[PDB]
Amino acid sequence: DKEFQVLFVLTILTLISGTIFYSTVEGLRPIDALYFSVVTLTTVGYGNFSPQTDFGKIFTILYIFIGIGLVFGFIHKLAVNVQLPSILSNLVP
Amino acid sequence: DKEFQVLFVLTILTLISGTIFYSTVEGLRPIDALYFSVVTLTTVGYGNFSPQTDFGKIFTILYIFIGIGLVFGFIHKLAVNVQLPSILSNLVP
Amino acid sequence: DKEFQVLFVLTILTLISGTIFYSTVEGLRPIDALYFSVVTLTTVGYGNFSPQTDFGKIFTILYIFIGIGLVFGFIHKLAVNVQLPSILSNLVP
Amino acid sequence: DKEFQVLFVLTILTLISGTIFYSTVEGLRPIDALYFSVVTLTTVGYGNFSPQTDFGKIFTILYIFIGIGLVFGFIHKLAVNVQLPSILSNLVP
Ligand SMILES: [K+]
Ligand SMILES: [K+]
Ligand SMILES: [K+]
Ligand SMILES: [K+]
Ligand SMILES: [K+]
Repeated sequence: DKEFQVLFVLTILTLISGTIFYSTVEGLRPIDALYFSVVTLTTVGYGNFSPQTDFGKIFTILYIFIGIGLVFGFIHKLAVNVQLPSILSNLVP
Repeated sequence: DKEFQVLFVLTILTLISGTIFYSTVEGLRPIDALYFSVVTLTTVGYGNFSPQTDFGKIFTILYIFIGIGLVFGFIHKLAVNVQLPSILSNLVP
Repeated sequence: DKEFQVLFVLTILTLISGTIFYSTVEGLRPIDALYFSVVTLTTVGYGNFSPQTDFGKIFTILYIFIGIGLVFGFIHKLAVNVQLPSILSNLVP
Repeated sequence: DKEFQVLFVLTILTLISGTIFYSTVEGLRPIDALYFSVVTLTTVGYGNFSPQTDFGKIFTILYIFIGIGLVFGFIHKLAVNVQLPSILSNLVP
């Protein structure tokens, strides 16, 4: 419980940072910077944008190595400690 | 057995939702909306399309966090509890 | 040992199938069809091509669910049962 | 500790190799070759570039199978043995 809360806050902050950077350095709209941050950390990849500035490319490299771990951690616990029980409870005859 | 069935149905529903949304909000053909939903949740990424509407971008963000977990769960059990035995049985001298 | 060999052959066959399909249905060169098959199953994603035919889009969907599992299995054992020992042996004072 | 150091050096070398290849064979700038190497091994995918030469496509295929394992290994230990403790220490009442 408190674990998922911590991972949630950590993820929120990680995304906020991405939103602020890509909207300031790469000139994206707040919503687009968020989207790029999300698809990047989850490794989906954005097909409509790639960092154009060397500053953006360097940041993304570091942003990736530092973000993917905690992002998938959240996704992990989000599924295991939240998504799993809900479906099991719905099954119970 | 019953586990893979549950994960299969859950995945089917998850994809159906994606197909309906992207074909209604993003104006994709049913088959293309399905494809985008699949390549997104499996993190492959679609190189020929990205949500153009802010509504589409927001949904995708949430769709990703909620879908990736169960999708890879299915892929996991699909491989372990289905793909693995089949190949082992084929090996048996 | 024999495990990595099995996973290797399985992966080879999986890629061969992809190479033959994408070069026949999507009209790609043999090398490009292979590349697309590789970047898709490893979830990297191809930024220069997406299936144009409905036949190609349907196949890719199934190809993804069936391929990712064994591909990452190979990558897993390739790293653990092959890449890991080699680096450890190189460390030994 | 010494484990993360080994995985770090291994990753650095893996990326250096990618940077040198893509800047020599694919004619990318050093920073862009590095970026492509990073987004590829982490499976994010690059939406602004794909190998144009058959030499580049073949190398990438092998580069992927050999790199993803150690890259995610680093990301794994980077998160578990470095990122995890730091956040836990920050929590302690
Ligand atoms: K990707
Ligand atoms: K892509
Ligand atoms: K991926
Ligand atoms: K991608
Ligand atoms: K493109």
